[PDB]
Amino acid sequence: EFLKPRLVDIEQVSSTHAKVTLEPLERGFGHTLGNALRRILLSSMPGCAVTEVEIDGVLHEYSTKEGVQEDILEILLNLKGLAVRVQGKDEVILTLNKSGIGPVTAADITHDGDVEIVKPQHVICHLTDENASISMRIKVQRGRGYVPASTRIHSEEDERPIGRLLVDACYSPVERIAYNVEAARVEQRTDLDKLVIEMETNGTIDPEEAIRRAATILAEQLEAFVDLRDV
Amino acid sequence: VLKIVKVYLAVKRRIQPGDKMAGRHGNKGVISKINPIEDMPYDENGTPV
Repeated sequence: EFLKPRLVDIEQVSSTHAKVTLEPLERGFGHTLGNALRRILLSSMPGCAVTEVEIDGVLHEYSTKEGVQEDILEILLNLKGLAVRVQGKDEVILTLNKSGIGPVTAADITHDGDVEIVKPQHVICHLTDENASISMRIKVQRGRGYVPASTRIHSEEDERPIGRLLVDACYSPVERIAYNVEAARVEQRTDLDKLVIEMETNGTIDPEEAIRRAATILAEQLEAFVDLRDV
Repeated sequence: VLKIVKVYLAVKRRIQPGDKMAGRHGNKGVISKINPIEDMPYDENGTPV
């Protein structure tokens, strides 16, 4: 004798911001599910992000190119924010080649099939010289959580090329999560609740898939709970 | 002395537990723990501190 929640309308206010509703929630489970999902989403949502970059004329993060105004280090800091969606492969190599005066945005990346650049207006660099040209090859991986360079250094795995520029990996698409449990007047019932999850992401994971995967992870851990050895 | 060779190392030091942080008003402290985003308090809107 229970009720159970069914995923209902998923409002999209912006490309990044989304509201997801769950209508038939039993009394008391509003907050339980809200918080469990909030935790899972903020912690464990898999995403793809840039791990390392190779630019031609630059030995290390601290040098500088002719005809650009950002330092190379600031270029990496801008790349960390690059929101990208990878579909099939786990590690993709994007290529950015731009010349002439203008802001090098993410749109200028060489368009590959499997990779989606979510925010093409996202700036990367600014050239300032007619003959100034920037080329770089950005390696993008899939992962969960947050992995810094210094930890992966244990697993260097032939980092020998001095042209390599390691970037801190924020393998996480979800930026913000809030939930409200509010009275869900069901036509034949007195006291039922609806959970409304408002989530702000970098626009790679879709809301439906995020919620489904989070529920999946929580359910798997619950599976771990169902059996108890006691042996 | 015939000759000298100087080498500059640059190191990016990230904040970690034990570093000292302060305000402008005389408040001090040692960074005691790095919490995951989910554990941190959050307002109704969902923004964590």
